[PDB]
Amino acid sequence: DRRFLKLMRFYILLTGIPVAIGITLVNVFIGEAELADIPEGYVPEHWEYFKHPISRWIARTFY
Amino acid sequence: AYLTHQQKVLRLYKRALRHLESWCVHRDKYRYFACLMRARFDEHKNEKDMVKATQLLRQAEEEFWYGQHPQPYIFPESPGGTSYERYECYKVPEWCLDDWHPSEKAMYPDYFAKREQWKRLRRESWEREVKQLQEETPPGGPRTEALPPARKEGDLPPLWWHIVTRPRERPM
Amino acid sequence: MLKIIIPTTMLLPMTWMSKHNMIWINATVHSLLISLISLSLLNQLGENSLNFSLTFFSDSLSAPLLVLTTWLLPLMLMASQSHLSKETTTRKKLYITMLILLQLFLIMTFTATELILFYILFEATLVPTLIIITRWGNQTERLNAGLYFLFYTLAGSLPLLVALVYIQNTTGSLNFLIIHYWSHPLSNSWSNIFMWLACIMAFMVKMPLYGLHLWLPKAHVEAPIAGSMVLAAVLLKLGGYGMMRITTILNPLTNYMAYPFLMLSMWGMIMTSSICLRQTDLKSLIAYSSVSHMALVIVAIMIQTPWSFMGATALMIAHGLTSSMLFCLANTNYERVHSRTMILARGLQTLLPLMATWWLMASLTNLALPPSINLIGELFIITASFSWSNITIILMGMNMMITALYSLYMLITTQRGKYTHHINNIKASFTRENALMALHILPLLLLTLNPKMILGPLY
Amino acid sequence: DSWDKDVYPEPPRRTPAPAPQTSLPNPVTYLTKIFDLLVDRPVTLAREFIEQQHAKNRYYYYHREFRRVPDITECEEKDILCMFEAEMQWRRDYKVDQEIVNIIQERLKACQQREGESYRQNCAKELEQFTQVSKAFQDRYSDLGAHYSARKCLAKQKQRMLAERKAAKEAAA
Amino acid sequence: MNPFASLTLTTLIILTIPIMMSNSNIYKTNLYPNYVKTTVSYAFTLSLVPLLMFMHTGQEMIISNWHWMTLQTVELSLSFKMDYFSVMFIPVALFVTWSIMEFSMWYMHSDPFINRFFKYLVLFLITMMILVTANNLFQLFIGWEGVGIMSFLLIGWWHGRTDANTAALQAILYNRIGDIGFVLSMAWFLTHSNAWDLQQIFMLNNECPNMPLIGLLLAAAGKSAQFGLHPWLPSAMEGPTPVSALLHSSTMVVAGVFLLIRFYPLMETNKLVQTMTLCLGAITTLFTALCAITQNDIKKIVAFSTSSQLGLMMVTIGINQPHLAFLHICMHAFFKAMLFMCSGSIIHSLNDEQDIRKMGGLYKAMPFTTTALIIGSLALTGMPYLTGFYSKDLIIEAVNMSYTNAWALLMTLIATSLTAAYSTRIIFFAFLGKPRFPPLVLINENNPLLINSIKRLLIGSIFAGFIISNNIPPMTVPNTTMPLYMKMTALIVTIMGFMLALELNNTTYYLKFKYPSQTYKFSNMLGYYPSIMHRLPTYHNLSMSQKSASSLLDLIWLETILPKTTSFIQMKMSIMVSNQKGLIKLYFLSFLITIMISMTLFNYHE
Amino acid sequence: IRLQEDPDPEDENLYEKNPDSHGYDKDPIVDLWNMRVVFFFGFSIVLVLGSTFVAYLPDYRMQEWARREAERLVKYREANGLPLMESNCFDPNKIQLPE
Amino acid sequence: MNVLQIVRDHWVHILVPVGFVFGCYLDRRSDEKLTAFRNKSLLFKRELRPNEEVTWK
Amino acid sequence: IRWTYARSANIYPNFRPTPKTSLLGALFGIGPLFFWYYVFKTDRDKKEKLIQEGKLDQTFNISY
Amino acid sequence: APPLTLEAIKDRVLYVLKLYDKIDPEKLSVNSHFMKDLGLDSLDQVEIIMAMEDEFGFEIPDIDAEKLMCPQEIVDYIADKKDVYE
Ligand SMILES: CCCCCCCCCCCCCCCCCC(=O)O[C@@H](COC(=O)CCCCCCCCCCCCCCC)COP(=O)(O)OC[C@H](O)CO
Repeated sequence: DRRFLKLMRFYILLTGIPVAIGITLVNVFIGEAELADIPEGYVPEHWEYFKHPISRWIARTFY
Repeated sequence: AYLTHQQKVLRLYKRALRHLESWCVHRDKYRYFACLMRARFDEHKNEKDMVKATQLLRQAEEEFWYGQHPQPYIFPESPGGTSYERYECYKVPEWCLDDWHPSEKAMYPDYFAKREQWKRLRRESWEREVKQLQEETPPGGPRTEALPPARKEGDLPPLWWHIVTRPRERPM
Repeated sequence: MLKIIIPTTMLLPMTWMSKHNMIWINATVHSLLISLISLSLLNQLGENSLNFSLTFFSDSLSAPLLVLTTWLLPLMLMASQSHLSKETTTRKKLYITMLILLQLFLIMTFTATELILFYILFEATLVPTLIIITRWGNQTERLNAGLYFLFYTLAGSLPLLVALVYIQNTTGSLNFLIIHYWSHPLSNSWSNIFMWLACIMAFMVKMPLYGLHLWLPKAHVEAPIAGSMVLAAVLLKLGGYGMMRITTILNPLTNYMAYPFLMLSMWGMIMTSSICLRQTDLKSLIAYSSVSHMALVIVAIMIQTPWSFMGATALMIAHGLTSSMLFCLANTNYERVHSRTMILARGLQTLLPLMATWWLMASLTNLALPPSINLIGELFIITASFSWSNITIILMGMNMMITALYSLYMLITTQRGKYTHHINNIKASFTRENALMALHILPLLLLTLNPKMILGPLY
Repeated sequence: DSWDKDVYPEPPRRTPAPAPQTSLPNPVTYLTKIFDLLVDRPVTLAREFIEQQHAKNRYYYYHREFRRVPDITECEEKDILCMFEAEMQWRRDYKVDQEIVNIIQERLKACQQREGESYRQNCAKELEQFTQVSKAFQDRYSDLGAHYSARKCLAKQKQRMLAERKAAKEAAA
Repeated sequence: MNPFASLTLTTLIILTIPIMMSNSNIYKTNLYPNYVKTTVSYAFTLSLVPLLMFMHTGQEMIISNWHWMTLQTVELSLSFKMDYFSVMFIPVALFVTWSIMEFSMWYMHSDPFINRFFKYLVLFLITMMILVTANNLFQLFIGWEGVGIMSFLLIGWWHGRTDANTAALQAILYNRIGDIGFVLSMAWFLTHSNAWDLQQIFMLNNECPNMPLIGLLLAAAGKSAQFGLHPWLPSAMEGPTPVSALLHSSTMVVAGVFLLIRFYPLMETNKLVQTMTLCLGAITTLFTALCAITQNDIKKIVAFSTSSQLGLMMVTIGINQPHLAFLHICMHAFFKAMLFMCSGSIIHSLNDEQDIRKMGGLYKAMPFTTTALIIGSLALTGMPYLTGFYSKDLIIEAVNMSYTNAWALLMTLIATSLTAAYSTRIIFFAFLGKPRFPPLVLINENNPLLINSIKRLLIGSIFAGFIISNNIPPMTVPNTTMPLYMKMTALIVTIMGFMLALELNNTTYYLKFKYPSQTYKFSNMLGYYPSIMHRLPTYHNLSMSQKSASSLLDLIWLETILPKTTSFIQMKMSIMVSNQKGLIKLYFLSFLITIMISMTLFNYHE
Repeated sequence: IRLQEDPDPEDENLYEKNPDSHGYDKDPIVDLWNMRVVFFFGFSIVLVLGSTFVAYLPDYRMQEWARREAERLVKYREANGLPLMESNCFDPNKIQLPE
Repeated sequence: MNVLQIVRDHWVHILVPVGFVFGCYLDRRSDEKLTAFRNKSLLFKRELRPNEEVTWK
Repeated sequence: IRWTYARSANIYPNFRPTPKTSLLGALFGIGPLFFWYYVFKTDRDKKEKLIQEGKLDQTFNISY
Repeated sequence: APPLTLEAIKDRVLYVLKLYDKIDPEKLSVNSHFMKDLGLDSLDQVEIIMAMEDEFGFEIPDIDAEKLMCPQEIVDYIADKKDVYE
């Protein structure tokens, strides 16, 4: 049981901590987008209609 | 087996006094009432009519079953008491300790070595102690649950392992 | 769409052509990988369902169940590689073949855009499960058990076949979108009730409601571990998916004809949960608990209320994950004791301390303890039912009161109490069983943060 | 401020000036003081650092706008091509109206703590506004069924002036 | 936007840290209990600052943090509402449990799973200040079962004790009967008032909450262990002493009462509902006290003395006195929590014996424990100018000074006299007498952990109500012109009850034998409730489940009507079809019939 | 002897052959490797990033777009004084109700 | 490094991954037949940009 | 194992349809079901009656 | 609680029989069988074991209470019931 419990704290944290900094790092590097009005003569990109950068990137790369 | 009359009276005497203790509470009352309770017991000791003695113990416990304290006094360790199998959740069977990982077993070398002696002893003793059983078993199966001791020298009494290696009553 | 299907079926050649001993490994690898890809499908738009082609589409209801089925797929492989180790490689490969073939059908039916297409693999899931229950089942009465499970669903499914083709000849196509947009008020003509009965009874049977439920205790108990989970965590739920889809053209006939089922379900849950209070078999007790939770969804779906659908989808998933876990609990205990009687192995917590915990959140989750997804399901359903009628809360709340007693009843009888003296084969729990158990509980609490993912299209 | 004051009318706060007379020191002033130079300023120092970094590389995003499209009352019978646009438009307006009730509900709940013991009479305007919204919301979407569609909403509505005009005829007598 | 709102919430995030640290398992496996005790101490120290900010200004917060999820017109959000009923409760509640923690290490100094025990207490704690601090009904429902399930594990701390599991099963059962009323209120409020946040419910002025309030009342009765749903609390003494000292004394058992205080504004609009609130409180006061003065276990005495208090608390909320009832929560938190580890001190020191008939002469043996108990008992009786006086003496005067049910008012007076009655019984049997314990004496209280913990609440209980009453704004209506005859009733009845109870108690010293009175046979047996209601309804429902239900329907009828009947009919008509003779004479005869009937009889030709 | 059969095999303990046994399969090296797969391809890549993926999923159900429209719509409506949301949905002016 | 055998025993691991990249192909092929109303619905139909010729692929 | 068998399987083979078994099955079967039907039917037959003539209040009831 | 060891038991044991006025101190032996030589009536034997019961604080079952017969045997049954080995 002790070894098994140690395995989560290893393997979950194996990706947990790099994600933990990554989520914060994008929040200390480029920040959050602001609600700007639609500029004239330029339809936005499909992924552009999102404020959080990760959500925009997920929309950009996947959907 | 046979719950003969004298044990029933001793059952009556022991349990009634405990109930009487739960009533008087104060020691002087308990001591005082016990003696008169004792006095009214031994005074009728001459009855060649055992049936009459039984008749005297018809109303006896019926009065007790009326006179019984609804909350008798029990030491907590006994059944019904507050500390009944309170420390059971801690005691664990010894055989589970064989499962222990070798690193865990290495943490207690000499005691585990002592376990090996017990494991060794119980091995050959089993055949010896079981052999004593059939050679002296009464016909038609065991008549009484009491278990005969080790008749000869050296051999351990039969079925000794679980009683001897029973976990201690205060395990922590 | 395709990005899930071909990976699932192309997984089949891998298991067949893999090395002799690597079958469990590579199958587990990509089953989890398929789960990740399925999670990418979990996204949904506002109101229009995620439509892919004439053959496949997904909505906010199908997606949570899809990711659940793919998520399940590693778990049977994890749960089964203990009682199948001493088997010929071909039979192990065949066993794995059955699961992914079964799982492949589940992706197909949930994403099906046409009711008949939904219908064709609606019973096609039976064939792999019938093999799993019969061949690899570890009991004697599994043979009669498979017959009961097979015939009950067919007895209900075939009327749907006649009903479904009748829709095609009367209202053109049976595309789920085309039915919803061209819905017409079903009349009260005495034929329309038999119309209504046929379109409903098929989903009734494989969603055990009181009376039509005796297959489930025989289905679950004699089935092997992998068969029990798939049957209780997804299979009881094809009926659920059908009702949310097929009740589009059953109104307002559903308003009046709902009464016999609602009374049967609401009273049945009290009866069935009462059976749980006095079940001698641990697996049977979990099985009967599934009837009670499922019967709650029967009232949920058949009320036809926005809130009722939402709580249905909440209990839709939460019960499935929980029931699979409890079956894992019983299975992880069974082989150690080689018996199913609950009182056989008491006081397991003193011997296995971690399983005491795993059994503990498992019982709490089935308790609908807030904020677990089960509570969101039951509590949402109670409010929807209470709006429908004030009396039902007497029945509703009573179920929770009964659900409390039997849930901790298995906890006290098995985990707590005095360990059994005679047994001495209880070994320390393999970390596979431990890992699998967290594989179940951890996403459940992870789901608590985001109910909106599994609330459904009504959300 | 990020949000709009018109959407969220905030009556001006009446904060009394601190005029104590007892000579013994008022403690809560001190706990606020130490908090200011132990928590508030370090938080602000980090905040001004993060906010200036955010303005260093600023990326924008806008709000999607759906133009008006013919709805279900002018869509031809059957003709699911026009029904699709009609249904989606109606469901979008369903989302807006659900949020409209949400906005009103927050304003009603905002009064409760804001008005304190004066809640009962001070914001009766907030009460009637929610009453007007909730009643009108009932006439729009309530009892539409879990399979609600723009067809049913029109159907339920078409009953409303059916009864109303029938009542008007009776009222005219 | 002062630190008030910011740091009232961190107090919650302070004491959840020990839970996270434990899950790491790197946490100190030896000095863990000290870690949590100090953590709760800091959580307490932080908690005063919102308090001190309150009586000065009087601002109560509603913070709506991260939005969980929105349901069309519903916006269920994790929101904490720092009312006076809250902003006061966290300071006292942590103050009590911090002292309990200090007592806990001394008392449970040998339990091998002590780190688990302290983890459970914190987990119980977190479930508590999310219950009291609950701006929405849903997260109020979060605590209402979070504490209940936490009690089940804590009550069954000694898993092997078969009775402990039964008591643990008993606690969750009676709680769930009350929980039935809770969701009924939740369903009504969402259906009618279209919300669960307490703000919308108040503003939507549901001045006819007949079913809701009944649901709330039923919820309180289960949690606060009222008549019909009491016996779980007296039976909940099978757990360890600190467990009963914290949960089932003044922190979790009072939660049911706290529910009505939260929903007081809606209750006062109705008139019918508050009747059975004070009606249930009246019967609960008498019956629990009536069984109290005949029990023989200190835990049984104290627990019943609690339930009589919660009987008293609901009496005040009956006649529009919510905050005085909340005031009684404050005082009951101090002295009632005391009596337990004060009793726990004698229990552990005198070799874990809980039968009140084995002590005596402990006055000189444990002077501090004896000193602690007499202050606690006097506080419970309501001695003027100390703790209980600021609430109970006001309450007894309050309910008397109002238009109430005459029968209800009478029981409160009898209960108060009975409240002193069992107080004498404890002081008489346990302390004022002669030794009765086993010969080997091990009486000891010199451990600083026990001394510091008890003394910490002692200075708390001595003044107590003076500070709170003088600090809180004057926010209930004070009645002024009492006819002196009934204003003394707050003291007359207890002093009266002191007299005969002492006379009855030392009548045991009198040599005359005590004949078993039938009333004693009734009062001592928990008032006959457990003997019947825990044996008749349980047997019937269980017998129904097996004899009928499962066996009768599931395994006999439901398997015979649909499945077996069709199977029998198929088999009965499979055999006779297949049972043919093999002789063509009969087969061709059958064909001749078929040709004859088909051609003519069924009009197939025409 | 009824039939020439075999006695019921005894459940082997994976631990007594190799104490570090993880219960995934008999052979130690694959058993250790099965640990890596079930955890790395279990908790690690699915639970961690999958949660972040679904947590940071773009606007689902337009939960915030409707809010912004509602704020603008409600700001428009009470400015002119007309009721902030009409009791009717499909404008009755067009409706051509029968009789 | 034994590659003649690591390929034989671990060539199965590439099957599903190419299946996924295959699955996207039919996904990104079947949609072409479903063009029909491309930039035709008046909700989304708009002026076509100077360089790109297809709004949604 | 005898107890489990007698309580799980050895019921129907030993079951015999008799008036005691028959009546108890009907009493505990259709009985409660039809009873609840009547209770729910009349309650719903009063509820829709009130709203149909406008004799019930759902002014703030929207999330049904 | 300090470990109660068999030397302390017999010291406390013979303390009580010597206390019992029916058994005056002079002829107490560790194995002095009660009615065989001390003449203590068996009806009082079911009475001296409750004195032992309060002396050490626990209940003696009747199955062996009638068998608890000699002061050494009194000590012997005490030791194993509380795993007293030292
Ligand atoms: C184990 C038994 C079955 C279990 C329970 C299943 C559900 C119960 C009801 C089963 C109904 C099956 C047949 C329904 C097929 C589709 C019905 C449909 O679409 O509705 C038609 C309903 O019409 C019917 O007649 C349908 C069949 C009615 C029921 C009679 C036959 C079915 C029951 C007996 C056979 C099955 C039972 C088992 C026998 C061993 C509409 O046609 P109409 O009559 O309106 O046509 C226009 C005009 O009026 C003339 O046609």
